[PDB]
Amino acid sequence: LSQFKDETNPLSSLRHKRRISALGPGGLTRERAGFDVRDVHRTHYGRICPVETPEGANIGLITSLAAYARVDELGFIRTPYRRVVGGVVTDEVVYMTATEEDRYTIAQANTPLEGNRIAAERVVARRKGEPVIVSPEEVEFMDVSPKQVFSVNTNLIPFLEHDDANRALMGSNMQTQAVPLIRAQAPVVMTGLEERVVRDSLAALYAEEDGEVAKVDGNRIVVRYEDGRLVEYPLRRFYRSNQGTALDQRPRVVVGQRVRKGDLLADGPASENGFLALGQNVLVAIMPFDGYNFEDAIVISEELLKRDFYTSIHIERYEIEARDTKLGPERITRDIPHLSEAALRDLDEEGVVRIGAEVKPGDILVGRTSFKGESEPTPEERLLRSIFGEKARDVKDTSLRVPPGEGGIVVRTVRLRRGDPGVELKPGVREVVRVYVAQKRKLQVGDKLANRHGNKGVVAKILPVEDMPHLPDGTPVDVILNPLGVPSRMNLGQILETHLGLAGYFLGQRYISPIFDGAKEPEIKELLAQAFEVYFGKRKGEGFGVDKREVEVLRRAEKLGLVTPGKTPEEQLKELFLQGKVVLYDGRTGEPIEGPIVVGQMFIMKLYHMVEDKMHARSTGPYSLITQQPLGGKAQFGGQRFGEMEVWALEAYGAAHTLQEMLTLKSDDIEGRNAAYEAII
Amino acid sequence: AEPGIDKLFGMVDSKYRLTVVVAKRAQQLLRHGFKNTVLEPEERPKMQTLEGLFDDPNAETWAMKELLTGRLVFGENLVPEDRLQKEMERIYPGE
Amino acid sequence: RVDYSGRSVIVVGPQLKLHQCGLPKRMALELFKPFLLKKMEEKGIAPNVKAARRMLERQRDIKDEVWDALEEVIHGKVVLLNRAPTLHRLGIQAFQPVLVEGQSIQLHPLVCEAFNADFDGDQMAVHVPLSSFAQAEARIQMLSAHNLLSPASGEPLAKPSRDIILGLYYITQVRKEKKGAGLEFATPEEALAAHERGEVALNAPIKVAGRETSVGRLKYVFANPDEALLAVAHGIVDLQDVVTVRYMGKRLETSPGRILFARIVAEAVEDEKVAWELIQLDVPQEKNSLKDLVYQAFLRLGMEKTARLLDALKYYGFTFSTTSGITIGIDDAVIPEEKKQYLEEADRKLLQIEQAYEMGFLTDRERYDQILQLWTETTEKVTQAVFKNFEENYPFNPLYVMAQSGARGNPQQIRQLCGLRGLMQKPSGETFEVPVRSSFREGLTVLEYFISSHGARKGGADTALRTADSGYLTRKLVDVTHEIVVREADCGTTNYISVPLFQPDEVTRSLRLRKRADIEAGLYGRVLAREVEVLGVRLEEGRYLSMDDVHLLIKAAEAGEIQEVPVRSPLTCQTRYGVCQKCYGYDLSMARPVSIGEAVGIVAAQSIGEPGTQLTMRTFH
Amino acid sequence: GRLIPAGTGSDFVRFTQVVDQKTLKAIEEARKEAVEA
Amino acid sequence: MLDSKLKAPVFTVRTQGREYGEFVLEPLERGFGVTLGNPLRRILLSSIPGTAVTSVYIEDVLHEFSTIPGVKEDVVEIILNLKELVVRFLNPSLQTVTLLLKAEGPKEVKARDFLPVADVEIMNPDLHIATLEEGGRLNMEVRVDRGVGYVPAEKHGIKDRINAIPVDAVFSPVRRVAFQVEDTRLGQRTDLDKLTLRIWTDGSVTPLEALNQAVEILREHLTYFSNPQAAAVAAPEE
Amino acid sequence: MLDSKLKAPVFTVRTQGREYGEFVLEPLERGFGVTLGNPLRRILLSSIPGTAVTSVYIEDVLHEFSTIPGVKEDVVEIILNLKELVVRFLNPSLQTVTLLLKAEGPKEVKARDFLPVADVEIMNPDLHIATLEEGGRLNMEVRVDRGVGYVPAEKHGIKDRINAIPVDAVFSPVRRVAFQVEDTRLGQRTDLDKLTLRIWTDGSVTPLEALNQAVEILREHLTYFSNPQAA
Ligand SMILES: [Mg+2]
Ligand SMILES: [Mg+2]
Ligand SMILES: [Zn+2]
Repeated sequence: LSQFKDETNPLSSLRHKRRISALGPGGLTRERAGFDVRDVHRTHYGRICPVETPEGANIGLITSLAAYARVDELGFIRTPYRRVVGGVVTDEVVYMTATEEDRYTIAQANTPLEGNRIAAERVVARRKGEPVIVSPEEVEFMDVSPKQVFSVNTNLIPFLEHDDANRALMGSNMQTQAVPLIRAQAPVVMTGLEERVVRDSLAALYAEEDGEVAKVDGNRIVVRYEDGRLVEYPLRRFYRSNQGTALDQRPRVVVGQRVRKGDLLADGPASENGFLALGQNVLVAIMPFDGYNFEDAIVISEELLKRDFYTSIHIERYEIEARDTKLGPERITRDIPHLSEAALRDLDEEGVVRIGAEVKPGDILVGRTSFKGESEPTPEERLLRSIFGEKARDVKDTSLRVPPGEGGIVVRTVRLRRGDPGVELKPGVREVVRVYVAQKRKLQVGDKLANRHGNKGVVAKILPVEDMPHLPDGTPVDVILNPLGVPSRMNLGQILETHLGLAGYFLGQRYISPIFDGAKEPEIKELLAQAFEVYFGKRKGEGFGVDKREVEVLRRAEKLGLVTPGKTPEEQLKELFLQGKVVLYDGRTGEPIEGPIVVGQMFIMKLYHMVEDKMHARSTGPYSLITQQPLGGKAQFGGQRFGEMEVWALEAYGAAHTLQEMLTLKSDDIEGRNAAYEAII
Repeated sequence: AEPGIDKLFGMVDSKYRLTVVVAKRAQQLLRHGFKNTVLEPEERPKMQTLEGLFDDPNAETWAMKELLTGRLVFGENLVPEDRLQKEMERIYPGE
Repeated sequence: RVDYSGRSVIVVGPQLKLHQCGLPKRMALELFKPFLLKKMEEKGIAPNVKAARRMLERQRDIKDEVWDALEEVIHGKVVLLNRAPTLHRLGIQAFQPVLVEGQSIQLHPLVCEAFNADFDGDQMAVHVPLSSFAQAEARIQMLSAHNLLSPASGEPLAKPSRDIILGLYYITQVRKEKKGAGLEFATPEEALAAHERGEVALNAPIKVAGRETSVGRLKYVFANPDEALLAVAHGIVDLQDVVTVRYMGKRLETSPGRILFARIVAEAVEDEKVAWELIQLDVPQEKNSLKDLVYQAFLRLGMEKTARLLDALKYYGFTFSTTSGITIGIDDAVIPEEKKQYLEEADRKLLQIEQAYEMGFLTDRERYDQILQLWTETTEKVTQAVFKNFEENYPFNPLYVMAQSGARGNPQQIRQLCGLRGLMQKPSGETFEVPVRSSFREGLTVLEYFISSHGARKGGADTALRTADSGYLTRKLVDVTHEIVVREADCGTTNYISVPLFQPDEVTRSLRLRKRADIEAGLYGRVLAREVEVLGVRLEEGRYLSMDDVHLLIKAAEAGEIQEVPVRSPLTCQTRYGVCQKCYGYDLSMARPVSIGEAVGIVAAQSIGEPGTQLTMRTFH
Repeated sequence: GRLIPAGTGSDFVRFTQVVDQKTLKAIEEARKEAVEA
Repeated sequence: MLDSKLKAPVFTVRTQGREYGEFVLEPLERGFGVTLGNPLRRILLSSIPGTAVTSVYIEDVLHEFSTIPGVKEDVVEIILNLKELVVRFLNPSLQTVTLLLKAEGPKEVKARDFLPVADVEIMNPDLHIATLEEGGRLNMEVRVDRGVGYVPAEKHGIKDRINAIPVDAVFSPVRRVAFQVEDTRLGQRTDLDKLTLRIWTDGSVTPLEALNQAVEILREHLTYFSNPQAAAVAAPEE
Repeated sequence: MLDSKLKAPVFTVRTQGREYGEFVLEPLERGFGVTLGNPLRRILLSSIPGTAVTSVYIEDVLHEFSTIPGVKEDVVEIILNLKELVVRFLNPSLQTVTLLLKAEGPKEVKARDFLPVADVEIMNPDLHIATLEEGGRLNMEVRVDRGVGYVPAEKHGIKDRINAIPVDAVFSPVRRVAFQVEDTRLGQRTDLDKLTLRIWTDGSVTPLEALNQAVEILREHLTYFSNPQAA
């Protein structure tokens, strides 16, 4: 029940603290009570999120506490309902348990109000779980807000009501895995929560009283409060989360700035002005692209890379122990025995790598020498040495090296010694050394991107801007999402997000569109109309008519019955823009794409990359002492697991030798694997 | 696909015999340099690198080319088991 | 655990030919290290192996020539790719690697279906066949391009998939224009006259003095294919317009589209003649028709030449979808005008139900039952309307197009986007008598949304109750069948089974022709046990039943001329712990007789097991 | 640890031999040393 | 390196007869396959000068959708057979020629049977036009014209003889063009383009010739960015 | 009299800044608007050589992830800012320069604060670089190189000073490129093309200059088609 705090980003932690397990000292996985327990109960309404849950074999066992829900002293989850008396609705709110609730006829929140008065003839209500239509006389309580039904994470999904649940689960989960970018943006279309989350997550640093800013540098902020108090705020800087992602507060405030109580001072890792910023807003055209977006895969304009758009900073920690031995002590030292000097360059510092060095895989982080092999040199090596001015030293190179698959650049080394400072070291250890290595991970093929509507994919292609589909005004797009990822998923929320986002892109505005409340088709279409004026309205003023290609497209467009026949070229184009579709030019050919394409701004997150899911390759390495099977080293990968399932596939192929060599030469058979190597060499 | 897979299949009575024949011909086609080859100069497999088409090193291939020319013979119980591992060392040095 | 192996995230490789895959060089360099080290010694880039190995320990010390030495080591050689869980034989396939920059394995799109891989971050493991022998197996029997048909059903498996269909469908479609109705006149130019002053449509279903026509057909009359296509390129006609073309001496009425498709096949199979008689020219290409095109190609031309066609279809399919201009805007989830009514008529029929209950003619359950009965009928009548609407009015609509082409989506899903979600079921199993009236376009109510999440779980849970492991079944099956291999060529047994072509008990004990699939599944690739003379043609004993042979029998049974077929089966085979080649029959994955030595029990276990994972589990209705 | 009894491991297939036309002068080695003097 | 600049790419050609050629140009820097490929393709299909039949007189048929007695084919089919006739002007001055042909009875008719006129020579002399048998006869005034691309019959006006039926005129002698750009390597560079370009001609022009003069039309068009003419920039008006 | 072709088109420019340009070419043969506009826009967006910041050395920093005292910005933020710096090499034989900038005390450092170098103009002297509070001192050398396209820092070993920080280079001075193709006539000839390029740049290079170079590149590419080879 105690676990490694998930702090990939602020929300990860918030969500982690709000979790609810059925496992531990209560009945778990063995018993699995399938389809029971794992199951959203009528009473979960407003107490537990019906969507936020782990996909996979923990489904419905671990679970998330709903936004407004509260746990009382007896340990029961309660939910706020406002008391309604005779069709008028009081602001007097009550926190009912599950059993108290069952005594009542509770109306839904969208129920039309005319002031405090219930305006509607018939009212939707739940009577102990039962959806019913009732007249307003019969109503005893009302929901506070759609917000209450869902977890925090889910509440962050705009247009949620348009997404099937299975995919909104994936949405509210992936947000957890969103890595903090260095140019993070809060979404164009928000729900509400995004500000208040950062507040509670303790991500960003706020001012506790009215005052004026005294000092500000990347390192600390000092504030003179109206009483005279000068309080200093150390700005936690470039620090390492459990997950290796960085957290660092940056100052968002200038010297001599007047500041109200509760005003912002520093942004967290994943906030943009105190609004949760978990990703970028980015232009997306939804259309297939030559197969590069084939099966959830995503294409990417190199332009993103240049704008440092999906760039995150990651810090890895390395440790090395200097241990006492039965053979005698070993030491951290610059003086290792070998055939190199250019292999010591950025070390000098008495064993340890210099703070600021670029370290590649295989390079020396910390130099270390152990007394080795029960201290016998080979009679065969004894000679070899005396031919070269023998030393035949007792101590071995056990130096710490940057493992394959990369390191980066050194930022802090930390040294702890022989108990004496205030340190309890593992028994047998003389001292440890830590080296911390930072890397600006740019976006690249393989990286996985996600929107909040559970559309998730892997960057399969990076095209040069010239190849990118562009609007007529010469603006190219950033990502190309495939439409086939929508019909079967029934996550229509992203399409709406895009439409509003398109209007936003031209009107230079962002939106708050509450869950089960928010923007609605006609309101978006009105904004798209305004936007059209910017996107097109000016073209005539700057001296341009409609493109011959624009005409070509409309001809085809009216046969699809998107546009009205007879209406002018321009007014057809508006009609099309109201459906959130534009005319797109193919940057390869210059010709247009037959029929209009939906483009617009979408919020997308780059997702945390786990070491287990990093790229792996073994040739030949260590082996297990007892079983003599390939085993993973420090800077040497273990082998892949070959299971009976894979053994059947091979059998069904009749690939007899392959199966054999898989389970002998390439594993178990001892001399087999040596003779094999020697042979190949 | 491989150049001639359909017809390679047509040459045998069991899918698996092909593979066997091929492997074994590759084993000997390696064991004796590439001296055994029943492939006339101009029809030898080729590569491209360092810019100069040297012979294709892949013997798994070689065997498949030779089969398709039909200059080879395969059978269940042809020649005795050791009147072969020495008789092949006569025409082409084992070195 | 295993010695020459690696794992990585996969990314699609649209550029790859079917037998290739993209391997990051960094990963290739480790997997082939020992081999690499030797080439290094054979080239003036290392004295000996120790010094070569030392060259490779640190990334900065790695030279250029080294990567050229890799492309040479790799030559010919193939690797294996595996995506877990390996549910059947195709869970492992062999490709020859192509070294790529970056750190992702690049996977050909046609092999995704079998791997059941998709690109939301699946990883594949890579393995390296070391020996001369293991390489031959890998290359001859595991190479992707040699496994185009399924060993379970013998239907193609590497077949056009998604965007690929979409592309190809869009070009082989033809527009249906309505602003010309069904007028007639003194045709010649008086027809086109109308068209000129905007009166008739061009693909309008005119039926002039004599015959039915476009406009259209009499306007655009091309002497050869490339004249037609020079035209479309000149923007004076679309691939979808119906037109007149003289092809192969025949004077045709199709779209330039359909010609272009016909060409694609012809060129890919190096055979203009056979091409034209594999193709279904008078329908839009879709999941199924293409499937059948591949299968035929496979039987008629090689498997080698089939893979060429496969990549050809891939290539165009892909490029044609890009310019096609299919997307999804909110306005594409088209709600049929009919929905108002069906719901208003439902709602009033519901009054009547509630009345007859409040009187006391209805038992609690009788009412409840009757309500569900109703909402069911209605959900149907709506789904019906949605599609009818799309077909009449917006037949090129992206949602419609995707669903029909088989590219993606089913009617249940389309109904949920445009019609209504319909009835959801309670956690307890029973159904809510109030259905979800909203479509995902309209956007559900918070109550509608909660209500409907109950089934959401049951879903997720019952998937992840087999998507962890239902290879539970396949285990059980291997354990009983693993010893069975095609051992003899013929066990020489006389007896057999008799596959029926009729189902009893319809009108209790009445006979009824079995379904075509159900028969194909019983008959294809079986050896005939006794002669069967049917429809004036004698099918001989010992004959392997080809697919056409089966349709013949079906044809003969429809003509009431046969009722069962005597068929040599493994049920009656007399091979000791094994099965003879005659009693097994066709390979299935290759459409020929099984080769002696096939591990046919394992193939049976996987075939039965693999689908098990997608068998909606506990009894729910 | 044994070669499986199926595919390239089945007995029906396992023991196949391959020889070139020129190495088929091994059967002439029997044909040139059978009768002595 | 970065690198320095770039190699001047090799240009290869294989040429099967006078009717087809493949053109490979490698290596090109990232993107340049498409940058070259497309312009040249549209030039090749729209703007290379050629000839073809534009309208036809026939002695004994009024409508274009009629059939004629004693000649086993449609009127339309004969028109179709003409749309495939390829001729070449060996004189630069010639703009329009009306070719003569006349024959009847139990004989087959090739292209060659056209009466030899001016500096005009038929490329495909064995082109099948029509078969005839008994009584039925054929006399016509087949009118050729120098042009570009594809001009339909309804798209060009001012009609000829009192019996003139316009013909869709495939002027362009390039029957088809197709190109694919594929990745290629040079040292550490995996990012470079290699441009393969396949061209079919009717054989009045070499495939390689068509290309030669395709590039030209682009080359010459680039010299139009030459004589800069000033103009006022538009007011912002906001 | 040979009406087969048509008179050489009028090429008319409409150019004011160093930053924006419109370029017109009418009448062209039908289609030719694209045949020309596209390849040019590709060559423009991709292949025009520019200048850009390549490495930054700062007085008392060791690496990119440090933070200067008395300075609001992180070192990462400052580089991001330095990426926005646009500079002209008035001399075309100049491949690279190092700009110096020492600053001190309460002030807001912008790009004009850089020590001036002969034959090198800073196109955006107002661009914000850092804010310095009391006693905060910023002292830096900024390397500017001439180049083409996109060249990321991991792709250069810029080892002039061992404490320099290599920066990603975005050389292209062309910032955005649209083209219009509109209906135009010449007497009885109806569907002719009127091509109109629109080129935005950073100021270090001009729209017209960029356009000329882009043409010259394409011109020099159609060169490679003559001088064949057998297969
Ligand atoms: Mg997946
Ligand atoms: Mg016509
Ligand atoms: Zn049997």
